Amino acid sequence: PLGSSGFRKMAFPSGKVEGCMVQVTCGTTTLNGLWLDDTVYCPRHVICTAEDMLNPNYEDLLIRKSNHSFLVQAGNVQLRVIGHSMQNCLLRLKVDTSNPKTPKYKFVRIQPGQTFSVLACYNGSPSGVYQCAMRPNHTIKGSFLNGSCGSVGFNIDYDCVSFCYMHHMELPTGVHAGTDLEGKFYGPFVDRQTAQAAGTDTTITLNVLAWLYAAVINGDRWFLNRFTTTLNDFNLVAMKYNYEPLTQDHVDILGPLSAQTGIAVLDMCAALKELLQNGMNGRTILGSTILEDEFTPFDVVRQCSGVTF
Amino acid sequence: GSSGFRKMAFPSGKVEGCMVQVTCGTTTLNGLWLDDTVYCPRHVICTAEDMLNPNYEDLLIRKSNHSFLVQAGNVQLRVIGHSMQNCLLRLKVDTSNPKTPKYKFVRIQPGQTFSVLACYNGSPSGVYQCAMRPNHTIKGSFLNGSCGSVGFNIDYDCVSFCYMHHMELPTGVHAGTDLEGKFYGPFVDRQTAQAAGTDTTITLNVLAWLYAAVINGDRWFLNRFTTTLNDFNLVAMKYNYEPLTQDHVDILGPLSAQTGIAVLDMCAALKELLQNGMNGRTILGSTILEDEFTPFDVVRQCSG
Ligand SMILES: */C(=C\C(=O)OCC)[C@H](C[C@@H]1CCNC1=O)NC(=O)[C@H](CC(C)C)NC(=O)[C@@H](NC(=O)[C@H](C)NC(=O)c1cc(C)on1)C(C)C
Ligand SMILES: */C(=C\C(=O)OCC)[C@H](C[C@@H]1CCNC1=O)NC(=O)[C@H](CC(C)C)NC(=O)[C@@H](NC(=O)[C@H](C)NC(=O)c1cc(C)on1)C(C)C
Repeated sequence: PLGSSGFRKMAFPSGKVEGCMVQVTCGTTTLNGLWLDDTVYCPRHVICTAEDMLNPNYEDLLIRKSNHSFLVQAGNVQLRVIGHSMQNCLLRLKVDTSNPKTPKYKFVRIQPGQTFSVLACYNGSPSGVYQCAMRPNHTIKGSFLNGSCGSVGFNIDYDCVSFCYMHHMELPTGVHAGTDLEGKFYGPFVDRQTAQAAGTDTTITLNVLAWLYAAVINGDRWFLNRFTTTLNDFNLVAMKYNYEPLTQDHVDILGPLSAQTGIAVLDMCAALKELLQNGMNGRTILGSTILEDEFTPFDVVRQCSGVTF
Repeated sequence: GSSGFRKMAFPSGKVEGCMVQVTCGTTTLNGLWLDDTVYCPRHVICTAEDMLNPNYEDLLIRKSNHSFLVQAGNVQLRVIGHSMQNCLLRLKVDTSNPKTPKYKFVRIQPGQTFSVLACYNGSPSGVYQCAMRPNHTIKGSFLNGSCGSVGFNIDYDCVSFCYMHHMELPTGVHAGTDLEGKFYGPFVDRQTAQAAGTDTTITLNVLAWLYAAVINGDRWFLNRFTTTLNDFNLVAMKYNYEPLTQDHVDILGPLSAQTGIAVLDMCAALKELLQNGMNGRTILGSTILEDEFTPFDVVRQCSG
């Protein structure tokens, strides 16, 4: 139906979020802010200077700031800050103007394995959009340059924009860490430039299974077989390839796709099982040579059914 | 430090504000509303009996302005004029689109990349980045109901529209036109057996991608060898790779200067990768050589 091409890593239309991006400057430190109604949300380290990043005392640094300390700009117009407060690792700046482009929205905390669209921004101006998955080790493999902090991650659930991520930093392994819109970090990371490392990461088995279902839905079904497996037996095999242990909850999440295809989850696991033990023998799935793990069951239904927003 | 590397598309907001629904007879597809004009695939005027050998000249003359129903959300836009330009229809409406961004129509070259905003019934579904294949086809992800969807690039505040979706080839790839209605490739808008020319891997892009990996801190695939442009091509063509020209190398100049790796030396590395494979290793997380990133996309994502 979609073509013989292969699954495209599609991001949600970003228009509604672009309408919320602004630039926030505190002294010489400039980054991005999220403007919703009369509040601008941004990383608290915006109040930090060059040497204030090793181990900043945010509480004491903020005390020395007044509403006039923050320069907020939407396009070429200044947005007057009339109040400020810190919430975990975010700053909440009250402005005298409610964003006319505020979309229906909500803040949600994403869970490991789930995906979202990232709108990379610089100087309050959206530069690009791509799909990311919250890795099992609580980091995301994004693409960010200096000045990108404040950029946000989101999903669109029907007619509502669900914000789930705000960018704060990069780890030595070249991966990224951030918080939800309540300023709470995903993972054990802290917003300071100290020695911090992401734990060992694993392949999101739930997503790989969802991707195989997408392949079947698209007509790529050569890898399917006549057998089934137990969760226990599948996990013994999968964990050799550093795959996340599959749980009964993951099985259930795959329910809609299992129904659409009539293929029981454990039956698909048996297929995945053989793929890991015998490889693809040169063949491809959805035009791919490897097993994609950044497409959730929801992303599959979204792309295969043509859901609009 | 490393920036990371993703196949990112341009933000789609400026294009989302231009999408509308266009209906004629019982066929509904997407249209692009700019100022007081709506652009859409001319096959919207076809009936199930006109799919094989349609004469659009003859089909269109039998239409009037009221034969077209244009809708922006739940509001009807009155068509006050219509005309065909190559494979597109240009419908003049009685009201201007206030969301029209600064824009221009460009016909891109094979190998260049662009963002696609997949739409259905005039509503946005998703956005993704892709490359115009050397054979002019697009390896996209489209379901029926998606014609009228457009491809584009954004430079600052200006949207350069370069593609509008029209069809899918037997092989599963897609074909379309520029915003002047001229098809990319030897294709026509009718349901006849049509085949795309042989495709090739976009060599310039693979090289740009290797440079991306290097600026990002990965250098495992490099070697102490070098090669001539001619010797590289003799090997590359064996793997169905586009021949590399002196123009392509000059284009890689900036990336070459920034990394300290001579273009011909990078070609020597690519030469080794093609002949010996990746031995189970990965580059920028990929196990295959990626060709959907132009040299411009790399400098843009890796260095503003
Ligand atoms: C956003 C800041 C911004 O936009 O500021 C505008 C003035 C960045 C994003 C960063 C840019 C490069 N890619 C990105 O994603 N954040 C940022 O710079 C943070 C700010 C602090 C206050 C949280 N700093 C970092 O991300 C920093 N990371 C670290 O220091 C990290 C915790 N540790 C190590 O790198 C480390 C190495 C070793 C051997 O031990 N620890 C990087 C270096 C900038
Ligand atoms: C978009 C139109 C739309 O949205 O209409 C809604 C009412 C489609 C997009 C298409 C659907 C599936 N994937 C897609 O990308 N276009 C469209 O239907 C065209 C319309 C014609 C009038 C240009 N038709 C096709 O794309 C059609 N392709 C072909 O017929 C192809 C050129 N030839 C063959 O496939 C073939 C011919 C022979 C003898 O053997 N094979 C597809 C198949 C619908």
